[PDB]
Order: sequence, then structure tokens, then C-alpha cells
Amino acid sequence: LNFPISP
Amino acid sequence: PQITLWQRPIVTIKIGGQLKEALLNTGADDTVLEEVNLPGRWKPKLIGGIGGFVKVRQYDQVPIEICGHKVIGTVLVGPTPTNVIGRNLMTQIGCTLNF
Amino acid sequence: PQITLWQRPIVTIKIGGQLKEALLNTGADDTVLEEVNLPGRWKPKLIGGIGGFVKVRQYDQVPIEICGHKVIGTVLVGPTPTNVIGRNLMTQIGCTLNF
Repeated sequence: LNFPISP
Repeated sequence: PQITLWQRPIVTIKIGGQLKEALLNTGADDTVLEEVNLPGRWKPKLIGGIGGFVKVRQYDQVPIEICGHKVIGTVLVGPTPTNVIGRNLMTQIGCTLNF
Repeated sequence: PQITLWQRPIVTIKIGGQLKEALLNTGADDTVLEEVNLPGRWKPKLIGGIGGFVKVRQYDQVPIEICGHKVIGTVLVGPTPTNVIGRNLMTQIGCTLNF
């Protein structure tokens, strides 16, 4: 899969 | 340690008296883990933001061992497709990207 | 370079004759970039999978320069909340996690 984020 | 990236960087962690696996994720600001029962205080936090938000429990200053390094940091607890160690804990263990 | 993780690991890239910025994302298997017009052949690819799938164009063996390192790898092109360099290109540049 593919996983960035922003809180 | 030096971890090459041909495979997913999954490491062993110890959290809340349990052994778990999690993904070292430089794309994630925060650490999100599921199926952990942590003691002490928490507050709800809204994360994600695509399609809506996901509510998790924010526990501050949680002792956690990550690949043998005993550190402290915020851990968000709730449903997650994969257990994720985010930048907040990678800084604690002194983890850098090198090339 | 050695990149600490107190901030998001955003780097400059050169792709398809354009300068762009992207996030070095060890949690991502693939590289996904938006607003690039690449020459040569592509095929559709379904990615994600939460809430449905996103369709992107898969270009193989794309020359790309990442923080000064001229490499080759697959680039998926389509709308993405943030341009992401995934493990597939981090391996090419010899990027490791170290602690």
C-alpha cells in the first residue's frame, strides 16, 4: 500500500 | 540497524506489555496502533481527513520499545489497516534517512 | 544526505522536464506524482483500496532525479494529496533507514 498522513 | 527498503520496513515493538509489529513510516506524522490496551489518561483525536475523519485515542508520553530502543512518545490507539510508527517516534529512536 | 525526521522529509525532484517536490515515504510501496506529463507508454493501475480504488497511469522505467541522484523507476501519475517517493525509488537512490 501507500501511506502518508497529516494529523 | 541499517534497513534497506526493498521490503516493507516492519519491526518488532513492545507496547503496553504486548509484542507487536509495526511499519516504520516516514510519510506518517503520528504513530497509530490497534489492539493495545494502554493505562493512564487519553483524549480523543481526529485524524485522516480523506472521506471523513477517524477518531482515535491519544495517549501522551507512552513508553514504547522499538527494535530494542526504549523511548517515549505519543501513541494514537485505534483501528488502522497497518500498525504505523510515525516520525514522532522515529525521531525518538534517532532514525534517519540516508543516501 | 542524512535526513532527520523532525519535519516531513520533502525533497526536490526533477521529472519530465519539471522541478517538483515530493515526500520520501517509507510507508508507500510506489511513487505517485500529480501534474506531470510523461512521454512514452503507460497502462492504467488501480491503487489504494480504502473507500474504492484510485486509477492512475503507470509509466515504467522513468528517468527521475531525486535530491541530485539520477535514477530510473516506475512512476504512477494521477491526483495525489501529496507527491510521494515510495520505496521503489528509495531503493534506486540507495536510501536506508538508520538508527
